[PDB]
Amino acid sequence: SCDLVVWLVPPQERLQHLAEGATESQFTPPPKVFKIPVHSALLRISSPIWLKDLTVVEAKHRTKMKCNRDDDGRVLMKYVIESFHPAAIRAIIQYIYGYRHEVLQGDPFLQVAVYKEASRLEMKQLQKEVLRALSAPMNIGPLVSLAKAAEVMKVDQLLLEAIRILAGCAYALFSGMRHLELGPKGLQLLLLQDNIQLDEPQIYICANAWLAQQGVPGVQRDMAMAVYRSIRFDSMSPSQIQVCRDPLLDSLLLEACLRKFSHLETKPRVFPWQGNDQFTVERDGGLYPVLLKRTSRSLIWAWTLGDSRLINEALWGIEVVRTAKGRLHFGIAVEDKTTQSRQVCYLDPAEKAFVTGTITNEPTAVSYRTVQPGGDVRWYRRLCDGDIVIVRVSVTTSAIHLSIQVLKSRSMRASYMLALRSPVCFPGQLLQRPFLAIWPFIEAVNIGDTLGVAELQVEAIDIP
Amino acid sequence: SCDLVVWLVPPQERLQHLAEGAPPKVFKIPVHSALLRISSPIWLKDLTVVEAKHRTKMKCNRDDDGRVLMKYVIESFHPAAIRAIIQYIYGYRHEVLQGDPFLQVAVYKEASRLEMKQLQKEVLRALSAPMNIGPLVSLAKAAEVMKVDQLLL
Amino acid sequence: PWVLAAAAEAQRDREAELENLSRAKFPLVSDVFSPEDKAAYLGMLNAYGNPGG
Amino acid sequence: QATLRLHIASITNLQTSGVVPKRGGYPLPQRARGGVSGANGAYGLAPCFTICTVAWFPEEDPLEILGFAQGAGLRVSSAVNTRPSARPGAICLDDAEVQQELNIPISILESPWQQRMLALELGSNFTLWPFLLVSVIQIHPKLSHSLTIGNSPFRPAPVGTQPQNAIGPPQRVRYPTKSPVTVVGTAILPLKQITYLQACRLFRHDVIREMISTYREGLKRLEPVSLLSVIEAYSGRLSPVGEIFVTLNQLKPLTINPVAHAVWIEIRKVVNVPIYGLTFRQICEAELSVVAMWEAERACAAILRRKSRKITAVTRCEVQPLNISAIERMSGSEDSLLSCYIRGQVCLPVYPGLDPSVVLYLCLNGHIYATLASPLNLAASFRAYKLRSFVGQIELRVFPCPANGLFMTAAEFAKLNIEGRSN
Amino acid sequence: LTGGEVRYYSAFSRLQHSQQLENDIVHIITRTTGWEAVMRIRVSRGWKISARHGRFFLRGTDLFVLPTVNADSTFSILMELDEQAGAGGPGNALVTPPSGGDNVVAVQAALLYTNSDGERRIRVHTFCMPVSQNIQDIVSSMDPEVVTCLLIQQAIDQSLRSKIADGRAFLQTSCSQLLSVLHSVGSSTQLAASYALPSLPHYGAVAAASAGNPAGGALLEAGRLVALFILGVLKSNAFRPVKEVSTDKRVFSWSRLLALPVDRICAYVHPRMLPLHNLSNFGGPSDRVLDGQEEVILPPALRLTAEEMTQDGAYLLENGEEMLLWIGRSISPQWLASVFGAHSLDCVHPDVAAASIGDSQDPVGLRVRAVVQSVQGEHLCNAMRLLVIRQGDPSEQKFFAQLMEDRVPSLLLTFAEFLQKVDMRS
Repeated sequence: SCDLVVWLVPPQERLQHLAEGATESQFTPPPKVFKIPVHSALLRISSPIWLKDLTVVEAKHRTKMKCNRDDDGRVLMKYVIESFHPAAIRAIIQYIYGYRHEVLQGDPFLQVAVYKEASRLEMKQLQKEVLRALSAPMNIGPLVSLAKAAEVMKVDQLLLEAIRILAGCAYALFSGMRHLELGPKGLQLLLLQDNIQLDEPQIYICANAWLAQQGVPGVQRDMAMAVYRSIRFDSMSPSQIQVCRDPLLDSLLLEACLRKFSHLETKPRVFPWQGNDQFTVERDGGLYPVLLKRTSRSLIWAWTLGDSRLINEALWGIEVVRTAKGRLHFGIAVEDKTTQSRQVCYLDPAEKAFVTGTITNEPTAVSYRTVQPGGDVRWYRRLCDGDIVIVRVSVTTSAIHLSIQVLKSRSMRASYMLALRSPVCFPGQLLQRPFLAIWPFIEAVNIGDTLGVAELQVEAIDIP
Repeated sequence: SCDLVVWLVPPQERLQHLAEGAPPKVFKIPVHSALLRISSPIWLKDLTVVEAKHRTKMKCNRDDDGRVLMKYVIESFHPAAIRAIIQYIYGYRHEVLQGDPFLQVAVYKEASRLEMKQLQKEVLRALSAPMNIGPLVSLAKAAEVMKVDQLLL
Repeated sequence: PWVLAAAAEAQRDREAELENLSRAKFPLVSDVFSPEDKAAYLGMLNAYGNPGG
Repeated sequence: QATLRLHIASITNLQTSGVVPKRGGYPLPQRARGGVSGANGAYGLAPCFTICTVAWFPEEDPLEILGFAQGAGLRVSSAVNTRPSARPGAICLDDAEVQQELNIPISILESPWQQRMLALELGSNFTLWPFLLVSVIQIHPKLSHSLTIGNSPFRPAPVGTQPQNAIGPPQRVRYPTKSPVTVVGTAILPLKQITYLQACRLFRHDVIREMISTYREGLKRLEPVSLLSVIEAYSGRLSPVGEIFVTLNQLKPLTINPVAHAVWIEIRKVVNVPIYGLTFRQICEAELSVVAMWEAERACAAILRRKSRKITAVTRCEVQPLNISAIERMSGSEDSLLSCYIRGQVCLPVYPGLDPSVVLYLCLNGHIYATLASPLNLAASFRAYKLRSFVGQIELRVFPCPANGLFMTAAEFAKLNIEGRSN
Repeated sequence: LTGGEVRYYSAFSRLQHSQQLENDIVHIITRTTGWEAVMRIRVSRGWKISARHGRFFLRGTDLFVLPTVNADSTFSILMELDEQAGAGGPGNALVTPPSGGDNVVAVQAALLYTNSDGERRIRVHTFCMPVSQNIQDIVSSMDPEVVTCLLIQQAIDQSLRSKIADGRAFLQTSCSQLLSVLHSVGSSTQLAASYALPSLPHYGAVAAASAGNPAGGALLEAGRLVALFILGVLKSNAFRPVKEVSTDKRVFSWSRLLALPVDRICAYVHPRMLPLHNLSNFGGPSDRVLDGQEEVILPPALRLTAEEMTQDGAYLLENGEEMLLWIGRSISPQWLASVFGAHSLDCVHPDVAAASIGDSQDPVGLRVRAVVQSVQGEHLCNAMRLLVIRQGDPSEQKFFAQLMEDRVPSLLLTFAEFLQKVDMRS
């Protein structure tokens, strides 16, 4: 007793004329001529706009049988859905059937696509169950397509939380010209977070790419200006603000000076990689550390530590410039333990293991260092000079994830999962993403090991 | 929806000429027919037959389309047992659990026509509830009158 | 069907009985001797075998 | 010509994982493991999987037919996501509702190609095609924490690329080193013998593949053995893996307006390969192997190792000196004239969108030594094809693809839009 | 030789550990302990005491010198017939006192122990068994829990002086000799064709739990309970091949089996799997605060097979050492957040799920509280190492190998085909 077939179809009914609709290799490959039978009832109760477009379907389908005499048979209704979104519709027949698996815990990039039917087809109760599936340790990935999500549907709330959890995901929004995707409106709230860990010239050169590629008035004189006041043009060396010169900007940079002279500045970017005691900060002029010498006052096997960054997902970029066969240590510290006193992670490049600890300030110190079970890492490729050795973490209601990756081999993955965080901190406004303010934790061994800030690549890391 | 004239009437069978000595509940209730679908496909078989017989009367009829709500006919002495099943589906189970054991046995026989073994089990649990010897012999009357051997045993 | 189901590791002794007809001859005492001759040797072990035990 | 179609719709009780609880060793393959890539913490079956269903004949290969239809005759099904089969028992099983029909244009209702091999089948003293394999391929899901490229069917976009693949003329065919897709089970559907709902015993690819292998090499050395044989010959290894419920009774009608999908290149013998640097002995100690290639490919190592587009020899390889009364008088000169009787039929599936131009190469062992002098550009016996110098005559005929009237030009096809496949 | 425990918490690394070491030292120190104890066992004439097992010292020929008896002392005594005492006497019938027949043997245990309050008591235990010549009743009064455990104690003797495989072949042979007897005392020649899994009652309740099973059917199904335990030891960590079993856990498994009560032996060799996904449907509507006197009504003990686990369930397992909670594959997240505060099983950390249980105070969650803590605390040793395993975490080699019915990969044999082996050589 089905008595209905949906007849999903490739859209617009004009498959010679179209040249703009989903002309892109990634989010719409296929044609979608599908035939799903649904069982008439349990279809029109749930939805407002399905019922708005189905009472007229049966009204024009009764133009035969209500004035007929015979042909009992089995004749179907013909409520066609018009769409270029490939799967989309298919996951919501399985919702209203009562047995889902694809909305609540399905494959990602459909946790973005099912929620498009929530906006375009007026599902209000469904957004609650979709948003719990968004609450997941995703592979960065769907979030940049989820920043595209709230740009088109204009909710202003999902855009607000997409970007403060992607603010830690800098060096991936920028990376291989991926902000070339990220549209207007919501980009103005970017470059205002205190969580982007990149170097300001690298933020500058990527910002010029978005100011191109559209047509380069109205917004062209309002926001194509407001981007430059959004970027933190303070904290610079003057030797890099001198290549900013053009018949634009000027009155809106305002100073490029003055705030530099009198020693109160704007908000620093985040903090990343400061040195104290045996490490120092080697400035590129203004305020931001960009390279970190070994600076012994007069070996010492001690550590350094950093400041705060409230993050869901982050993949901050570390590169090394000079190294003699190893002699480095990575792994994060986190804020919350009951008797304060820290707890870190310690990338041990001797016995391929992952190591936790605890810290009582006074940087030349170690208290009761211990190894950990779960150390999935092997050694194969030696890291030489000029390597990209970036570190990415995740967060969980009762766990922390962490990895070290080198971008020149099929090898060089270094994954561990830290233990329970201990407290609760859920900044959830329609979402669940916990924030913890982990402090990045860096260590080096012998004289040298400059490290620094990673260059912003050419091709890709994690999205496509 | 806004339907169910439901002319449910008590039958006669053996009472062609004279009826045995010792109300006739000819129903008129303004509820929907989804309760009969949820109950069992046994009532859904006669539901489809009746609604298509009324539909056939308006198949060849374009002008005389006055709203006659979709009807139903059953032949039972106690259609109030079907009413008890109806309000059981709505949500409060009070009249099913506690009430006249004369009606409770009639719900048990209508569940035999339902082939719906769920409620058959908790009316066997409802007679196992702590309950006085007064209505115990009243349900002993009621199982005897309708010739229900297992509930009487 | 037949290939699917008859491929079973459940032999053990239903394989083990088969080599005790081929390349596992094992002529033991009861096989070599008649029952009346077996009582003759087993009564001869009374005085001759293991004289200290 | 015949137009058959199967309504693949049910694939239930699958074993995708491949780690049936009673398989002990539980390194849940890095293709079923789906979570925050790492240690004990996150590593388990991935909620749902991505299933693809191809319908191939015993002649071509499955995990390559997709290569032609990366976008979307009709053979590759669409990304159908699976679910964790419930039911009591079954701890690593899987269900999935493909509900997609496959319009396979099994053209030709009478052909000479068969006639010949068909005679060689009985000993040379709808029917014909008696089997249709429907293998299920699984898209490899990367764990949500690794930092590598994506492979998910539905994907976000980097502006500046149309929904296409790495085979476009300018681009050079790449062969993913790390497999982006594995086959998780084939299914031998008995075509001849075809409330319908017929079932099918999804049989692990490993065996089915080994089986398909024999049949393949048989045809090559002009010795076709009937599938039925191995099907009941190999059997043994046959390991069940699931059940694909199919719909028969499609009633093959007629096709409209023809095209190509083969070339069964049949090499007869080489003549005077001017093999240069190589010890005369070492030369005849190689494996003279002619390897077909649909131009575009253009010397793509991988292909030269595929045991389908490669045919080595089994006869002897004569290695004469050179010139005589000259190089013989001069001695040395590793250069030698060599021939051989490489007998066999290859079969290069015509990629939809590659200007037909077989460039049969020949590599003693691992070194394309000679290219069919000038692309055998087909489109419109032995053609005395000359050979060239790579690192001088060959006998070979090109049996037609379906039966006759075929070969589409790159431009020809291109000019048809088609799922935007061609802008 | 002095009567102590050999607790073997392996790879002791605090975060995954150290709660059991707090709890078990509290049990060990503050329990019922005797001191300067003198155990002696004696048996009626016509019967001797051949194999003596437990944690004691053998002084002389009958004196079990035990420096401290503990709350979990268990000594196993095997009786074999005394030839020189049964024959050559006035009362040559089995135990014939001068009053009359009185053919009832007796075993007497004495424990000269110092208790905590500085004074001496002799704990006297008396067991007696009447004497019968008939073969039906001698095989009907057997106990399938105890007769298998006795075969384990003689099996560790087999594998201590000889190789491990000599113990393994002893279980298979002793199973077949028991089944030949059960078929010989039976008369209907269709009980050999039956390969059904028997009744599986609780530990200690297996004396006469057959009840309505009639006569020879009850006699057979008790032997099918024997066949399930004796197959179970062959699959358990105690007699498993060396591929996933190290030597040192094998020593702990042997040493534990020689001193446990029949309750704790029977948990190891045959677990109890408990269904936990729809605990709301298992329990009654009266969800009062569950604090001991409120009856937990645990879900019924599922047979330890592969034939009933739905893929979207969540099941517990207890064996007395390592209790494992394999959740599974597509369990409903509305149950998941109620029990473990999270959104997915991917975010469930293995160690904090065992430590912190049910923090949301859901009535669904409190059902999971009473299920785990009752299984923890039938006895006072409470904490016995919960771990959670999702479907795919590589530790599931444990969970699918405490299944004593489906073919464990260490020993590829079902329960039905194991019966096919042992009823053929019977």
